[PDB]
Amino acid sequence: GPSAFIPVEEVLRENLAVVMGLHPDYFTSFWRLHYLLLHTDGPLASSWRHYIAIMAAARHQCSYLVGSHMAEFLQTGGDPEWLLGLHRAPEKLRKLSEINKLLAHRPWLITKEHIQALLKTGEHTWSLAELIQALVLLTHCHSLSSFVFGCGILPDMLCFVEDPTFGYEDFTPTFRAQDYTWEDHGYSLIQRLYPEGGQLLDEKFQAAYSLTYNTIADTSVLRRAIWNYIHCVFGIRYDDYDYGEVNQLLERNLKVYIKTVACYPEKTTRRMYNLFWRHFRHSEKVHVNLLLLEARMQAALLYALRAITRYMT
Amino acid sequence: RKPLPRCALCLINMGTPVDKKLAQFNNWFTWCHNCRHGGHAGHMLSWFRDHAECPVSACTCKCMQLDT
Amino acid sequence: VLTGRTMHCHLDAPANAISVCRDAAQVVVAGRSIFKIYAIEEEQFVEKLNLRVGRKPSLNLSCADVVWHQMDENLLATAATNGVVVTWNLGRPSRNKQDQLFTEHKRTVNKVCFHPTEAHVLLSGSQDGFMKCFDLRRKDSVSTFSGQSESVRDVQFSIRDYFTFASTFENGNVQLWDIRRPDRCERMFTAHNGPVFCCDWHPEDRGWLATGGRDKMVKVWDMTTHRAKEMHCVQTIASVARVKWRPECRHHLATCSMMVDHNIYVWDVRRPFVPAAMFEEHRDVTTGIAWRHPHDPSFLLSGSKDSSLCQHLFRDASQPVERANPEGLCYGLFGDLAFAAKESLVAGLASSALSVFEMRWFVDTAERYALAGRPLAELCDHNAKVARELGRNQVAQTWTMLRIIYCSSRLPPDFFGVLVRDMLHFYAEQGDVQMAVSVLIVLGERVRKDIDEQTQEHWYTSYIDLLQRFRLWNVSNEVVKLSTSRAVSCLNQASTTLHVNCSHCKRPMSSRGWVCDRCHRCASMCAVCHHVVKGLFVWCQGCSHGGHLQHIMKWLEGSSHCPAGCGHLCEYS
Amino acid sequence: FVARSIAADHKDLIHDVSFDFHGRRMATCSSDQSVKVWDKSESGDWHCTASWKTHSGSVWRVTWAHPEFGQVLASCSFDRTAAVWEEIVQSHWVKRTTLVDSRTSVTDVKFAPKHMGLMLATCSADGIVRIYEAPDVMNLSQWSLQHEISCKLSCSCISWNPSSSRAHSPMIAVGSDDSSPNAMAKVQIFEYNENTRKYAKAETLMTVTDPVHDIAFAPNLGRSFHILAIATKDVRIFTLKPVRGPTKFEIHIVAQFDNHNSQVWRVSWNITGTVLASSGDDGCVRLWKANYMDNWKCTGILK
Ligand SMILES: [Zn+2]
Ligand SMILES: [Zn+2]
Ligand SMILES: [Zn+2]
Ligand SMILES: [Zn+2]
Ligand SMILES: [Zn+2]
Ligand SMILES: [Zn+2]
Ligand SMILES: [Zn+2]
Repeated sequence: GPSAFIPVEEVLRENLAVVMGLHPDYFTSFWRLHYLLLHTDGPLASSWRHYIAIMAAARHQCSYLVGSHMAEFLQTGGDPEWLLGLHRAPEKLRKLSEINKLLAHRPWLITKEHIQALLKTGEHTWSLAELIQALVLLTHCHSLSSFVFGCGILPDMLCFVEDPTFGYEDFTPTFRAQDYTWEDHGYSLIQRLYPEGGQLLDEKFQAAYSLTYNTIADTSVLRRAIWNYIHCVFGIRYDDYDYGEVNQLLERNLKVYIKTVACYPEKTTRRMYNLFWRHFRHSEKVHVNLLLLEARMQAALLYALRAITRYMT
Repeated sequence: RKPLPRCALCLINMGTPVDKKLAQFNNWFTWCHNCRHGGHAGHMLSWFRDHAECPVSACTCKCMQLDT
Repeated sequence: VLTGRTMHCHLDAPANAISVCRDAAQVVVAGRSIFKIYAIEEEQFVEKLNLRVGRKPSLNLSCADVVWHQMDENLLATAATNGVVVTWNLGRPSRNKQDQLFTEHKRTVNKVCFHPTEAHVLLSGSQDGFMKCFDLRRKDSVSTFSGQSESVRDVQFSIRDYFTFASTFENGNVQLWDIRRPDRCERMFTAHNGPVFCCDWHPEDRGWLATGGRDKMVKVWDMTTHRAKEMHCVQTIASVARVKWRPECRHHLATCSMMVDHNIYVWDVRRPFVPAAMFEEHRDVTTGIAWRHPHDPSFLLSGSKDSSLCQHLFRDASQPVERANPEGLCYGLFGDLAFAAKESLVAGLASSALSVFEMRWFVDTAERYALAGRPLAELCDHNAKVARELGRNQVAQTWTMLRIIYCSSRLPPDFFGVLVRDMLHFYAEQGDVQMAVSVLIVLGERVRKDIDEQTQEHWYTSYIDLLQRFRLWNVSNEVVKLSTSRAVSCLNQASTTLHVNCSHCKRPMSSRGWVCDRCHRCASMCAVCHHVVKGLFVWCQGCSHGGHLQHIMKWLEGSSHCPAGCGHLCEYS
Repeated sequence: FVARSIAADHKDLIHDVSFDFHGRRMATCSSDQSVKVWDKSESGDWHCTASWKTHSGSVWRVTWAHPEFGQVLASCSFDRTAAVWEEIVQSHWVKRTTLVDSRTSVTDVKFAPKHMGLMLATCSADGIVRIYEAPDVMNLSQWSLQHEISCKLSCSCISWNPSSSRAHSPMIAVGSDDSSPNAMAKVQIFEYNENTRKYAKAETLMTVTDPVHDIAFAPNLGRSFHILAIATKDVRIFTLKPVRGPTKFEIHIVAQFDNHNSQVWRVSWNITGTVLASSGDDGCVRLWKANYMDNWKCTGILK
């Protein structure tokens, strides 16, 4: 079976790609996004994109994406010697590790000084079009690394990281929600710097935001709760939502599960998975463990685009 | 996606797209079976019409008359 | 007549919306953390009053849209971030002149409006696909509508009429309603391919509505007919936030961007490609564009996110059309001077005219010269005859003199070296390399050991570039082959050798053979004569078939099939 | 000389026309946000072949690249960008990249000489000029930014030096446009410094104070010095002799032509680089040639 957490009989009744097939629309949209990001020709080379995927998946210890990605990096003209470590890597990605830190652990310390040092003149410089692809790639790979452990899917690294004991801090200059929103501000900027990426991100975001929940005691309230709670975990505070419904609409088991998945995805266990909502069907636990990657990606993209916009103002 | 050979005359790399004529005859490969020197069909035809030596400098054999 | 210069006052907090009273003396400027009022003077505007004076920073002050009223200067109204349509009446002298507080909406309101004829009826529009109507008789509500769409923006209200009322949505449709009939939208028409961010009527022309959106377009619609008829369309740089019509004219707009661009543009609806005016006194995006006039032509107010507020004048605008390049020309290969200039420079100012005004010695001499194979005298005499037959006489004389100097009580041996070198320099300097290169090649070692290598390489490269420019490949390769410098006799030795394979065994063959080591089948057989091809071998790329160079040409002239036999048109006719 | 009027079928001012490497094709652009390509026919007639939209602002200078890299174009527009359009096989043109780095509108874009690879330079209105490079020749989508220079003044034109020798290091000329009454020079010369791998400051034309509107380097073909042209309110021709940090130059003035009685907009040289062309607000085209003694004189007036 693909997963040791979900029964094989359930999967048959309803290598990790087949798991996501139970949702048609999102499977299609994610596959389109993946195809454009990692396979189509663009500002960066294919080998560099695979290396970026490797470094963005070797952050949550996902020993599934740090695999095939290095297994297909070699078959694309890549340098076999590079896998010895980042110390062997060229002095062009060494500027990317510091921003790869917070894009997976602690997003809130990004600011103008970080992007500026990345866009600094010398013997190894990025352009806007060739770092906006990099940051979208990093966010996509972090989201996949979170989701794969979120379904516990069954199918060296420490020599690829700088200070690998960083981790995620609980939290407590908050981010005000409806001050810089995707549907108004960020979409224009990503589209201007990256036209097709903006449209594919848009389709993904609305496709994920149109899925139902069926079994409920009005399949929108729990959606809004599970959508805004993960956001306020990261620092974006929507003023309109009444936050009593957050605790009154999600069992503490659900809360501990979603925090364990989105913060320290290596910590989830079969007992951790099953300890919440045993009386349901696994697709219901999938449509919830599968929107968290989307919320994480939204928050990361919003923070990054707020960081980059200030650099031009 | 590594560069293809080039004509000894045009110095331009070869290639052919793999009513409107998609891929004319003049752009086909052609090479000496003793040299392995090659180029476009048209340029080689023109060169060997007025000359008789291998188009590449420092090459020696008389490419056309070998078979004619 | 209003009389003001170009001045910019300062604000301590960024603003998001401006409104202008009927007296054109005071302006409302407000945002998330500012709610002051400013008064316009003859010379400089000064602070007058602070409406945001509550003891604590409560959430029902962070406005997003503020509207004054045109017949009651004491009335004011605004929309708070989370739905609070709070109205303000300055008549009450109790400092914080608040009034009826409203909280009966669900999510973020976007814009508020007013009827330009009545002072009691109020409109509103929010993210719920709703439109909150009210009566200022303190009532309960009026006619809350169901938009059946996404977030509503730029509600606004009709100008000449009394009952018409439009509203634009986030997925890209505009509607039209009536107060007395709140059940169904009277008119339905899609407008954009994205969020419609703007809307405004035409003060002069009735029914001429103009909408803007994130499509980076601005479209003016004709509502006289029963359908949504387009009249114009303006392409811009970025998303369009506010569309404002200048008074007393019929064809000018004023649009501000939403991101990246910080500039106001005054577009002419007739001329949609180049802006008429342009303002560039800001540092961030300009959030609001408002007039100052009941009806005057040349006074514009503004407000941005840099905490600034400034008044504009048509005269001082940085006009770009008057300071652009109107012409362009370039030279051709032989001579093809192509000239382009405005229709007002050759004879009604937005068009150009294209015309082409219109070296044989170089081309004629290239293939008619002689460079090797015969002794010095034969080459010199032949080249002199070739020159004479064309018209250039001095070059023929130089040929003959060189033949006398070299092909000879005697002169010293190295007596003419300086003269020859100076000739080569003289001919090369004035831009004629066809002579210097040819003389260099012919004379060879007699003169090559006198000039430096860099100048020789320059001569050769420049001449070869000129030759290839004319598609004279034979002579260019001829110069390459006989080139007397190492750096030039290497251009055709780079990446010009193929690697040949057998299609039965799929293994390489040696460099001097025509048979297969494992296959033993002679893998060089023309598909026309079935004979061994030892020299030139053409090869179709879609068939992997080929043969003799001459045979295949004749076959392909005759028919369009692979001679070996396989359904395939090797040229697609 | 005769003229053949061609139906532009544009909706606004045509800005530039540029010719192909082999002289059989020519490309046009306009402030109507489009680019069209015309090819000559057997009977010497011109007809259109492609009429696709490129940018969303007024499209300025459009250039051709050497066909050794393929049939690849470039353009700049009011959108603060720059494109590397290419034609692929009916045939149509497809975009390859979009360099979006400048905060102000990009004015001019010019391809580099062949002998230094595939490069592209763009000047921005705020005063920054930047050189790009595409080391992977066969895919015109991996563009990189190599150098960035600050001109301390507005930039209006750019021109490469086509000297193919290895005794001349590459150099680039920058044409300013600011009209503020503060005197100061407009044209500046930047010279590669392969010892340190950076572009330096080589020379500055102090005798130029009026706004510069177009610039151009003369083709060399064998000349041992450098010839420059400037499109100011007059037409000037300069001569630069390198003496055997950057190299030291000698700047002389050869022509001070003022028979346009207008503002000169454009300048263009020949292939052999012995005759010059220029157009001004008067409306006709002049041709200038040397009378074999460093004494230029007019040799035609086309209108
Ligand atoms: Zn050979
Ligand atoms: Zn060829
Ligand atoms: Zn041969
Ligand atoms: Zn065989
Ligand atoms: Zn045969
Ligand atoms: Zn065949
Ligand atoms: Zn075939």
